[PDB]
Amino acid sequence: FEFNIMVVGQSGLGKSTMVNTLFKSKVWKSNPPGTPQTLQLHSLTHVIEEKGVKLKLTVTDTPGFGDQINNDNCWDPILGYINEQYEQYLQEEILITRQRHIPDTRVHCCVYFVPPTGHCLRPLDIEFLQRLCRTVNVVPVIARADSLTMEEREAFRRRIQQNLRTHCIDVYPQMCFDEDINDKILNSKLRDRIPFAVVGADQEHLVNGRCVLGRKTKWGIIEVENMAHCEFPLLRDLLIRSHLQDLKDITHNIHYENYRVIRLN
Ligand SMILES: Nc1nc2c(ncn2[C@@H]2O[C@H](COP(=O)(O)OP(=O)(O)NP(=O)(O)O)[C@@H](O)[C@H]2O)c(=O)[nH]1
Ligand SMILES: [Mg+2]
Repeated sequence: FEFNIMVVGQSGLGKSTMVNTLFKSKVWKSNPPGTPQTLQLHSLTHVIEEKGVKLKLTVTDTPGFGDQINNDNCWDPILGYINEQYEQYLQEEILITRQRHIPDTRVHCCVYFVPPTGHCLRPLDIEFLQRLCRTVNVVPVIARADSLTMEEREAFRRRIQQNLRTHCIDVYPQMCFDEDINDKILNSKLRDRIPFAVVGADQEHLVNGRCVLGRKTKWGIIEVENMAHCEFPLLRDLLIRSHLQDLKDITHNIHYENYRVIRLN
């Protein structure tokens, strides 16, 4: 069961740390055993399993942008990767016809990391998000959210949500794809919290008898899978549990078909 994720965002926002956090989550039956500034695109693939649901999960890690003087076209490698997977899938459909034998490398969701400035969406992130949402599912997150208080996280989230409407950035789950009243009720709860205020952690700690992922500070451990500490469980549950199939369905029937229709002509 193939599912492909990609992390995107400014350098130094915890993207690579979040990749390891996803694979090391204590909700999987078992975790794979065993980073600095990312210099190349690289994908990790591991068969993970939650109670009943087995997954071949791929997470593509990307070099961060926004450090040079001029960041024009810093979206090309990432957009290039996304369209390459659509191209491979289309060429496989042309050649072998039956999807049973086509490995699905298409990016089913992009997790876009927003700097926890507490202000509003930066023009560079707006430009990147507008280009990304045209071709792939995008779930934005407030990165390294432990640097904001709970109240600051919420106010920043509300401003980002306003910015997304102003610049017409339709992030996942898009309201136009709510197929039912049940979908509207469930997806409105998710849209209320997006962007999730996430914290990443690749280290495990023993806290009150529990082996948990966390960031150890002078004041204690920030437990990244604890809803009282951050909203990583919301991102994790969305991607792997509740909306995995919907993300793949939109990728196949909306984004990939848009690529297939255009390129075939
Ligand atoms: N406070 C805090 N620090 C974090 C968090 N996640 C990662 N960090 C720290 O932030 C730094 C950068 O982490 P990293 O994952 O390498 O960021 P990156 O986005 O992968 N960088 P790049 O794009 O340049 O590879 C490290 O010191 C890491 O320990 C987080 O949720 N909170
Ligand atoms: Mg990195």
